[PDB]
Amino acid sequence: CVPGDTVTITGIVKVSNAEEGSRNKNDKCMFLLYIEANSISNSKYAIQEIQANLFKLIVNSLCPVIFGHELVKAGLALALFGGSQKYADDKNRIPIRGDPHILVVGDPGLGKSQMLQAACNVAPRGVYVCGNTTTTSGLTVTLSKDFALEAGALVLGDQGICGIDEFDKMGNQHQALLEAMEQQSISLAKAGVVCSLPARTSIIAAANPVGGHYNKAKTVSENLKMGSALL
Amino acid sequence: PYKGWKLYFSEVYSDSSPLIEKIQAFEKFFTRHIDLYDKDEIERKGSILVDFKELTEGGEVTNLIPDIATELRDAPEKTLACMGLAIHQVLTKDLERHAAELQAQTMVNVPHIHARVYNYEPLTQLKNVRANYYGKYIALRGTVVRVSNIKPLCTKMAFLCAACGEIQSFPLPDGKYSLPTKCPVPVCRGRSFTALRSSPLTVTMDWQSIKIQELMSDDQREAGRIPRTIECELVHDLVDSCVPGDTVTITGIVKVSNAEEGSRNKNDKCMFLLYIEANSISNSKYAIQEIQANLFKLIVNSLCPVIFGHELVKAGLALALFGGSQKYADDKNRIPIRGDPHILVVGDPGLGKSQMLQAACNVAPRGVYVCGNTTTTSGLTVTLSKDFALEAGALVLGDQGICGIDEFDKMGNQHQALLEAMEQQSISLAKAGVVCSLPARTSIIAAANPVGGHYNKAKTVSENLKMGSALLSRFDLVFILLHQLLRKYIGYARQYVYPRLSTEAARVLQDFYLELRKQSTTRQLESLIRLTEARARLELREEATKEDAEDIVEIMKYSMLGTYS
Amino acid sequence: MNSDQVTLVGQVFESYVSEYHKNDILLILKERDEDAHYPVVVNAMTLFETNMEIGEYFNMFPSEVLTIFDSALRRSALTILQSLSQPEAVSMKQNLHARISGLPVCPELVREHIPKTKDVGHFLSVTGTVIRTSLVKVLEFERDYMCNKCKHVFVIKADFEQYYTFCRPSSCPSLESCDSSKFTCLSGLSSSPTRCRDYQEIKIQEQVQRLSVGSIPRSMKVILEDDLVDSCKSGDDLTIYGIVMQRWKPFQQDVRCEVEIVLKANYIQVNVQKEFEDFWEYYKPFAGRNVILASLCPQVFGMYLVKLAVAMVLAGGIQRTDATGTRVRGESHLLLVGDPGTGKSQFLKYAAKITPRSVLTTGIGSTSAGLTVTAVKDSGEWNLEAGALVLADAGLCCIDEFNSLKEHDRTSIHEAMEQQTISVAKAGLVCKLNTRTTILAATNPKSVSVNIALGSPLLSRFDLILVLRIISSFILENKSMEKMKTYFCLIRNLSDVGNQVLLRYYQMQRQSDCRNAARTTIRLLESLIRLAEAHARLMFRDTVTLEDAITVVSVMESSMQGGALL
Ligand SMILES: [Zn+2]
Ligand SMILES: [Zn+2]
Repeated sequence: CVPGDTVTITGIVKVSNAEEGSRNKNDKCMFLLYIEANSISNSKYAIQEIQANLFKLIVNSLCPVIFGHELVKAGLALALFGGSQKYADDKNRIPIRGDPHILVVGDPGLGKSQMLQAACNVAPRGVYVCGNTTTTSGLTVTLSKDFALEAGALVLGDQGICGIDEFDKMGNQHQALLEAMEQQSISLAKAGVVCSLPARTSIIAAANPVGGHYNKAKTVSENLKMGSALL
Repeated sequence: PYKGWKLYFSEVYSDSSPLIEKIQAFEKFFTRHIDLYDKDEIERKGSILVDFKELTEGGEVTNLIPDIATELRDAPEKTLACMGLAIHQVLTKDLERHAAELQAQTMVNVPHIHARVYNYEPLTQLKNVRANYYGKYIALRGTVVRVSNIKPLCTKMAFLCAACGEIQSFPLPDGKYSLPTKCPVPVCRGRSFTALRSSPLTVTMDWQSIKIQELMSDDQREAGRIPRTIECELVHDLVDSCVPGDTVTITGIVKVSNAEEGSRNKNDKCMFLLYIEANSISNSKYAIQEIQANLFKLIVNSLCPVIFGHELVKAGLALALFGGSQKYADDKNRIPIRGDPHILVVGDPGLGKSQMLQAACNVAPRGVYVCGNTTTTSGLTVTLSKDFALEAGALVLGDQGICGIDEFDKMGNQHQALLEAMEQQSISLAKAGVVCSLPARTSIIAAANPVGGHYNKAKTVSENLKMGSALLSRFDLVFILLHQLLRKYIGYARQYVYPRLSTEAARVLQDFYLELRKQSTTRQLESLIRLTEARARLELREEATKEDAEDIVEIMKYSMLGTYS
Repeated sequence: MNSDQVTLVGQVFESYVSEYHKNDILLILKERDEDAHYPVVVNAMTLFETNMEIGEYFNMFPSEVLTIFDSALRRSALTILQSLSQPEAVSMKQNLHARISGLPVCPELVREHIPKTKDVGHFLSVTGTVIRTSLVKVLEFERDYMCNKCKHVFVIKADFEQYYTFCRPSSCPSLESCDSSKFTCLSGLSSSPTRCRDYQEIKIQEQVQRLSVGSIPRSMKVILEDDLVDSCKSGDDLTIYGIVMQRWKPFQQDVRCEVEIVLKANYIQVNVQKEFEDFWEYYKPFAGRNVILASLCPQVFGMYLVKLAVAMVLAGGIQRTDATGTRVRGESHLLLVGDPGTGKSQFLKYAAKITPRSVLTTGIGSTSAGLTVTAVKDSGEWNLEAGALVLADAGLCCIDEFNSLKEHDRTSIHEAMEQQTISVAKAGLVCKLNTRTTILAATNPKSVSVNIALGSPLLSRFDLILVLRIISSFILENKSMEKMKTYFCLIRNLSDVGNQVLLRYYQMQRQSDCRNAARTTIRLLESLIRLAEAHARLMFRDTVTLEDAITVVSVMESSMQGGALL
């Protein structure tokens, strides 16, 4: 199994004795448990009433506390369901991407963060991230050597939706998200370890304009605190 | 016959031991002076405060203790134990008599009573404390700098002897759980004891570690001498009796410290180490008359005898040294606002702005000087240290004094808490889940450099100075530039005279304020009162008149003349 | 306890559980898991009212009394199981713990501070806030041994005071006096029993919001065992009953000792009067508003509307719940767009010092790291730190220099003013945090729609927007807080005619439609509620009448005439 799979594990419950830590303050626990795995299995009516104004009903029910933004909620529902992962397993034809991405360019006080929250709440696998306390390991895969690769927000959101609020405040800790939106993968190159990790996720994001209220003569690529590499 | 003998002495009770004599001496002293103390408070707090002058009174109550001074100084741990056992015996006898009277119309359990002697003399300064003071009882007086947290401390542990059944209260050295080597009875030496931690003989009390710095003369004794510091251990009722910054008198025994701290480098680690076991702590919180009888200009020109000019800057410095009235209605909880004015020095380099801040911290009884390049947030704010303790910073060290900040235009976020201190007289702490508010009743005098160097141009103060309006509106005096006798006089005025504002001084301020309004911040008027009250404290007058107000107005006129250009 | 004390305790408790406390034991027996620890919550006051000696023996020896209580609980569970027509429908539970709750309210048993060394060995309750939680854990607590001469299997316990460490005995506790000192351990040889008790260490701290707690609150470690784990999280308000004990480690060759006062928990609970009644009778209203407004901030000239608006801010509010289950706020929001030095800062600071459970800041002096959340980290461990908008939960948050903040500090304030919550998503800390608070802001400016440095969504976020000889003598004569604090405390615990007054005023502002008109969401409606409350609150009423709604129109219209239009 790889990080992110849903597995069923049958086994015995035994006492763990290492013991980890430390510290602080304080996740150290002398007292400790673990499971000795004996077997592991890795997989990888109300609905019919809903199918029979379905689009607008699901759209308006995504965030019941956000007024307006009918088109924003319309794209959110489309990103939740997603397109076709058209991977020809018998031909090794890459599926390109079936997970669409959403950008929310808006002034403060519009509820852009709330839309990202509802994006991660209604999704079965949602990951919400703020754009101030940002780390490269917070989104990319994390290398830990004594080596192990720990799934980040771009990997934790696999087969789901990841929300990025205030990404205009993120530096190089955000540029690997561009590689994830296009390759559905994360590049790792640290301490002599080179690998490529899966990241089949849908990225919904929101940012603030350059000079505040931008109801002026400028366009989106000029008013938004973002370059064309991500637009 | 002596209930509580094992609460003070680890020895076996014997009527032939020399302890009985001193014990009965102090018992007579306490029975003759039983009405002078509050028995209820002694029983509740578990201690008793005895004046050293009562022991050395000389007569009949102190007939059996003629050498109390020498025996207390050379053998404190024995004399204090005898005194505590004696007061415990007096209290238990009185309470047994009361219980017998109640029963007629008898197990009285009096807890350990700490015999605490205060007002001890002669007073010993910290610089003369060497190693030979170990085991001696001395008194010191100094300012508290660090106050640690309250922690449990097991002083004694009960041990039951499996041979004869005797229970002893073996004291621990530094809290180290050690086992007794022999039974205290001179009969059996079983050398095998069982610990009884729930027994009342197992003494466990609150413990606190404070740090005391000697009262150093900022100019006389500062000829290459550093202020010496020492650690004191408060226990039981002495815990939480002083905050960092108070001047306390602590009497106690000198004992060897064994932790040992560090490390490193390079290198304040010391295996060899001292400390003081505190027995009692007391917390407070002619040439002058010739000076009072050209007083303003004399003190003003004598502040910095090496700075030419800056007559108005030295005028505001004297006003800040004396300070206004800390008008705190303790019976109404009416906040005093602020009685400590603040000074801003806007000037070019080469004017001597740093020297004015130095003289500000030198002539003041509690001065703290700080440079504006090597700056830390903990250097001015309170410092949190967890294993938690709060360490006083420059804004807290300057409490009841003056803090000088040079080149504050070079300070970043390590300086913004000074704005909260100038207005609230307090420091905000919020780190590692610890939220508190610490006192900071200080006077801030500061100096900075202009934006584009020499600024004799068409711009004003808020434009030429490397500073925003968030701090310019907080200063009582802004000056635009382009020893021991006055120290005693300032200290005496801050303690003796508390000024007031009269009606004549207000009428002068009313006319100037109304004429200033017809030309068309509120803290400007607050400065007029705070400096006028400071002038009354300078003249040693309880009430400021119109002459003091006009002088303060003219000083404010010079401040407003350099501004608004 | 001697035999008489134990006998009386057991008999009293057995009678009490044979008479009452039947359905709890029935539900415990009806559970499926037989190896689970099941609690039995019992009111200590009503139990001590049935017998006199039980309370004395509980306050004298709490641990043994709790053990006897557990034994009698097992006996009563077996008795109730045997009384059923189909005993096979349920299952007997042997891990029963009597959890004491509801101690007699007294300062010697109900504590608001951390217990000291005097309280060691006593059973008492401590009320605090959880600042730290550890993971849930598993490990051994008893160890079985066997004798080399009689083959008798006995058990030794782990010393809780020594962090659950075992010491090898040297005496055979068999029924026959064995002189054998050679014993063998059977703990690690096999796993015949599953003798292991749950364990968790939480950290509580004194609540500085309380009146008895001073400036620096103290912390304490609480040990939860068995079913007491997973019963709380970081930030909860707990009232932990239990025994104050001492855990220690001694000196060694290179190791220093360490003694610690901890609380072994037994139950967890998640959380002048005649004068005030006379002041309320005189208020029952315009003269009372003048007294409260003058007593709120006497250090200021005029500004009757600001003193009144602040009164409603400290007054409101009360939460509601609509048909969609959405929480509808109560706490107010007042904006003071006054020139610098007019005294608006003197208001908020004295109002924050006069009010219990209150916070404040000065805008840019505290960014979003000091307003909402901060993921405090250390190694692979982290926790949640509360900001100004969080520490004011069920309290007041004041922010001077409100427009001096960055657009992201305002965005965080936008969420706290619009949801009573603040989203957490820093480092590996993702959560939803409740910040039910009122916000009293004041802005330093540069009509009243251009001088303000706030966006139009943020100006609409405030319920009221106010713009700011006899002065010298007023200070000269100046040259209470406690009662007003106790007022708004009692007062903070307290129609169609109202809704008409506020809909008519809003319709008059909506009809004359130029280019300026926003859409109401809740800040109007629930200002109208907390204002309507406040006018009745401050005067101690349970119904909003015409006078309350009329005074609201006077303040709200004056706020839209001279202040920023909503
Ligand atoms: Zn013996
Ligand atoms: Zn045996």
